Amino acid sequence: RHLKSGRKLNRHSSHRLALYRNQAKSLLTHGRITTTVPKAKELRGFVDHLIHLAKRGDLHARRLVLRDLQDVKLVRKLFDEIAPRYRDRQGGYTRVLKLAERRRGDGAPLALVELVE
Amino acid sequence: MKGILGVKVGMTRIFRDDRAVPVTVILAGPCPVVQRRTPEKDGYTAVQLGFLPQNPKRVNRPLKGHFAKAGVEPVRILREIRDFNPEGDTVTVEIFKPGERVDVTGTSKGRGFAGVMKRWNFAGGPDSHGAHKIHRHPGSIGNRKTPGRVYKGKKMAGHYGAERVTVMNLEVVDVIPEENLLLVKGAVPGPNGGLVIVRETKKAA
Amino acid sequence: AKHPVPKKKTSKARRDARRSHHALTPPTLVPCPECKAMKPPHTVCPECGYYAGRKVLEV
Amino acid sequence: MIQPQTYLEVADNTGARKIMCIRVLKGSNAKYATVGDVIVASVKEAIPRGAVKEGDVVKAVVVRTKKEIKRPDGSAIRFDDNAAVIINNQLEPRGTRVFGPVARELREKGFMKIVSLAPEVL
Amino acid sequence: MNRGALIKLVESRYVRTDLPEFRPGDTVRVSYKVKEGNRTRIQDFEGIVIRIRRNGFNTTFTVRKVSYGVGVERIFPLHSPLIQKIDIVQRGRARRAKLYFIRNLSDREIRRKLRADRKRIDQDRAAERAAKEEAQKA
RNA sequence: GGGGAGGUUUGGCACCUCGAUGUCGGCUCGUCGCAUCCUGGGGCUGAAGAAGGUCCCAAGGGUUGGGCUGUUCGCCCAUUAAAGCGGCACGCGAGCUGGGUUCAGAACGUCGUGAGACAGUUCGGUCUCUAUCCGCCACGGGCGCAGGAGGCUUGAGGGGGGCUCUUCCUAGUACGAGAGGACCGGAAGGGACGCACCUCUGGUUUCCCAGCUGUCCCUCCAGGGGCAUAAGCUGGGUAGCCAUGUGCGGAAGGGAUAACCGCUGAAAGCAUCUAAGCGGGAAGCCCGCCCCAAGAUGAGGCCUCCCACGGCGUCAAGCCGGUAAGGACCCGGGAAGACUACCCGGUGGAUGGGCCGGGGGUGUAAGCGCCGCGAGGCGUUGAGCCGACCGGUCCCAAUCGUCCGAGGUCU
RNA sequence: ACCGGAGCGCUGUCUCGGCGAGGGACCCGGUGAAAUUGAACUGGCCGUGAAGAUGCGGCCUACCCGUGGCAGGACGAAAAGA
RNA sequence: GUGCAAGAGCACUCAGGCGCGCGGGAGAACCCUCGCCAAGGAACUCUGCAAGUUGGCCCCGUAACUUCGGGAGAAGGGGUGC
RNA sequence: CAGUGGAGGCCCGAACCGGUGGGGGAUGCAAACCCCUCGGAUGAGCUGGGGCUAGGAGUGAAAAGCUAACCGAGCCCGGAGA
RNA sequence: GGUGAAAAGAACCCCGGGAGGGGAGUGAAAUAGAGCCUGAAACCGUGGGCUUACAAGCAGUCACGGCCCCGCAAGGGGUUGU
Repeated sequence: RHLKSGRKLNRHSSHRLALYRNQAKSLLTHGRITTTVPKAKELRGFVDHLIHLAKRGDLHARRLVLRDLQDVKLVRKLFDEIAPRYRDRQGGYTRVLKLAERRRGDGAPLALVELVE
Repeated sequence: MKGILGVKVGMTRIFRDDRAVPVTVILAGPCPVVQRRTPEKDGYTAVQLGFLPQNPKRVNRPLKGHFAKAGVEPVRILREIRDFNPEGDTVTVEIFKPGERVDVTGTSKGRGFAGVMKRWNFAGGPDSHGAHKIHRHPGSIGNRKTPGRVYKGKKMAGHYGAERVTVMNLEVVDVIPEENLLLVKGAVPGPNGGLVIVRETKKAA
Repeated sequence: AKHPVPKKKTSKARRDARRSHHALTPPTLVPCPECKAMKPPHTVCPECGYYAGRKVLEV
Repeated sequence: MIQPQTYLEVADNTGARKIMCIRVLKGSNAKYATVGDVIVASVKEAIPRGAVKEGDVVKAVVVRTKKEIKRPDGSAIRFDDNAAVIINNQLEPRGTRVFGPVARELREKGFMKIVSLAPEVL
Repeated sequence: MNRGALIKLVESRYVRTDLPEFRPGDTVRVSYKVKEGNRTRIQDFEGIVIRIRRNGFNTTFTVRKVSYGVGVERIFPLHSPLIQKIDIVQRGRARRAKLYFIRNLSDREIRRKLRADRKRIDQDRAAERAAKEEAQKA
């Protein structure tokens, strides 16, 4: 009974983690972003968690988040602009939605992340 | 030869007696008895048994709210106990008193297409000395020229999961009407929270 | 060009049987609310749009 | 899990000190033994001025193992080794000098001699 | 009916809420037992423990104790046959919980690696006759 | 001294195969045969009992682990109720092993004036990823079942499973000079095997937690990041997966019988277990059990549920367009799964994710004061984090909506 | 780094295998060969036959086609037999 | 460039260069390569083939034999960080 | 004896040669390749350039191996439509 | 190898990035449209007429049956249920 727990894959565990990371990064800069459907899924989960951490303000979190991320000015906007608005929000702060066509060349279900406020 | 429907829960080892006992629990609960079946217009002696109530718009049409006593359908629908002619009302759990042994039927969880070792059971072998090619492999099948065929049903690789089994001679040492539970010698086929009927056991009758 | 090699030819009709259970497969479209075109189900269209309708900056 | 080809040490005067596991007495397929179990043994390591010599083949019973066994109340117990005790062709503890903790499992088995002199019975 | 946990939690008329609190460090004194063709004994078993496996219902604990011969590992089912069991001096300051490294080198290093937090014994001295003060106050 | 059978040994023949039929044994997988090794039973006994000798019936299930030899053979070791013989290309190299064998090297003994040769030996020496057809085991799609939808079934026929040891009681009674040492029933554990299961036990967890190393970089400090796998290294590890672990399966009973044991009874005034009739009697046959399963083309049974003329066939079966029960498309998914299917849920909704609580995993963190010049340490503290998990929560993703769907043969 | 025999420690060689890992395997989209190929409409037994049959009889199982998978056979492919 | 006994070794990285001319989903059996293993320890096998234990540097210490060179890193043990 | 000194078809081991035990590959990445491991490793060492020795002839630490990916006598062309 | 007697070898619109087409236009002929006369077969398509989802086969043959298309009759062809 394999997969009888969860988690989507296809990369190196390291490579994966790094992916999710960058996705959160490029995301948090912008907000409305095209990607593939499953990527989009596990992504919105991942980042939503990170932003719920952002809802707080402990140096603990702050670091841990940027420990997962990179840019300082990004922690700044995270805890000065983004997280402050989604203060009163307590869940899926992002929303990802599917689009037509399918990723040309090999055909793939596509979707788009959002700020959702 | 009576019975009761049920959903699985619990498994432990409760220190009953003084010794330890693997405790599989089942919620028989309010499992309806909605319709009997007589010899001439059927051919046996059976009864239909529902389960958990949540059913409004998604069900409708015949219901057997018709039948002759409504009560609405469960949501986990109904099954059938042969050689069982009850008293009338929806039967709970206490059908079986603590201290008796019983039979039980239910679906086994799904392990799907597996490797022959973890299926029937073969052996494999050559992890080193031989080749790496035939690790988890059946090796051979039939004889050379005659038969020259592959035996009908000679055990082969494939499915070993989404099936169903009936286990016999389990022992119930408790039953709580207060929330509808049934505490038995742990051996419970299937996963925690699915389809499972209980019926009376067999030994010498 | 190894052990398994087609013992005798494989007949026309047979190829059409493999390709019988092959065949193509239709798509499916749905009306767009607050719009006037089709879309895949549960989807946004750069012509139509979901709720609010983001983008729709086609030329 | 006791199986043949297993080095065991003795815990008594005997005339020996370390023995190798040979077969089991159980059903002709029971290639496994444990607490209170009947074993054939080829001696491999003994103490010169003794009785049983280096290479003797006698019988034995397990008292202590590296794979603990569960007591029906769910409380297991393990003595870090593979210690046994020489028994004879007549079901009898040869020596007289028991060493260390034994198991009362043996008590139910019919080795009352052990449990007796046995210091820490568990 | 859903919360199966709730089910097994209503199976909690089998609960030991009457025992000394320790950590996976030391522990020591007594247990229960059987012993003979009619039971009738509670063989005392001390021990320096090893593992705490939490489970809610039957969170069992494995106990190391070396004696007469050598080391011995007895696990206990936290909830019935063990009548009172009561420890001696808990100890701790341990980092892990699993103490496998002791099966390797069991000696003075054991003593060389375990110090009781004094605080524990401080609350011991307190709760001692803060209990008679409790047997005075309301 | 005669007669047969079996087709395993050893041969006589040279018909399929020299534009190929890969020869030994072992791994894996077996299946059948009975002139049966063991387990049932019975007859005989130069059989007191115990145990044995022998024959007759009986394949249900079982036939163990090692030493040596490439070796099947065999000898040995520890055992077992027992360590059965044989067919199937002496089963199985498009399934493995290549160790043995009859390549080229070399040598050895050896024969040969010699080159090389020798059922004489020894050492090394390349089994070729994709299954087209048949078959077998798993899974779908079309159509079917002479109205249309759901839900619960019936069991044709088949498959699987069928084992087995010691111990105590009867009683040390019967027998027996004794030593020995019983049927009959009963009780308790055992092992092998099949089934399913995470509860206890124990291994597992690819980033769930920690300690660490050289480092590069954020940011000099601390702190934090990647690299070291495709986790850098280890100490641990929830669920889910598991076997040593865990609960069960063999059964009990019914029916017909073999070998054989019997009753009333003749022909043939007696006798007979038989030619008429009846009884006992096997792990064996049929069932009782588990599972499949109405493509059981014969498509069955049951509980309901919906229903005409709407346009060409007037009279004869069709045909065509949307509907009724409904079904499906897309989706949120699943202890379900190669895909498909099977299960469930789609705002009137707890399906995934986020979230809060819970368990559980890990083990006093980031930082703050406080001691030692210092590594570090006391405390703040069982803290922080926290993968599957028991649940609570519409915060966000299941919007909107698309299309197939009876018009009800006849005798 | 040449062929035997032993020993200790050591370990999944093994009892006996159980999770895990990525990458292929498997589904969507883009390109897309090969050896072989008398024609096929290619199930089983029991016998036959130039001796080893879906194809001959007698005589059998089963709707039409496919996806994944195993390897008995098609005296399977490559070799005008060493 | 940094570190290890040191160095053209090795892990990170300078500079410089690249991600290898199909991907995306799934998260089967199997297979390639790779990790953990209870308890037993070559019982496996033709053979410990394989894979594992051993691992660097300073210190202690070393048989028979010998052609006095060796055999010797014999083996057995003790440290190492700050 | 001590110190000096640094000899060697010396010892461990890169670049450099080879190709031993296995695994993989087997219409391959490939008409011999990879991954693990292995042996030399200042010498009978390896290495770029120029130059020569050849078909019954050469070259051979010696297999009848190399002589242009197939060597018991290369390849080509010709008697030869043997 | 071979447009046609001759280049008259296709202006203009139209979809299209183009490619290639749809008309125009060329002439006897564009079914002579540019490696283009005449275009066998294998060969892969498209529409339509018969038949097939209880079915055992060197695939057809003889007969009998229905269905469809011809034929003034009687005849005949295409087909395949048995």
